[PDB]
Amino acid sequence: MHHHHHHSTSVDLGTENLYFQSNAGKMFIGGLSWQTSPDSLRDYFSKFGEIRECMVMRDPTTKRSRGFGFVTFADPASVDKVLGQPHHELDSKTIDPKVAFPRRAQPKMVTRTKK
Repeated sequence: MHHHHHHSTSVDLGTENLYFQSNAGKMFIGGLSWQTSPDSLRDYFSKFGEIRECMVMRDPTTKRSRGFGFVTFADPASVDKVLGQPHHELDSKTIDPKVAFPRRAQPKMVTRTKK
């Protein structure tokens, strides 16, 4: 009665869009350096706790970094340890490592006073 559709022309990978359970637990590392690599971040942060995965935003056009990334800690205790420690130095400069924040809903009424 019902038929399933399949795609034949696929260029991008399909291993991320299936998982929806694991989302929270990541840390957004800001102000990284030009030398800081996802491996460097994993190597540096692995020193505070255990990391599951690391990611640094780069451009395939220039291969240059934007100065921000994330780190996925495999321990809830490491997030606690990092949360208490606000100061983080990398390449002799202070960067902005913080835990992800959720989105909020919208209230009622916008325009109350009409002319």
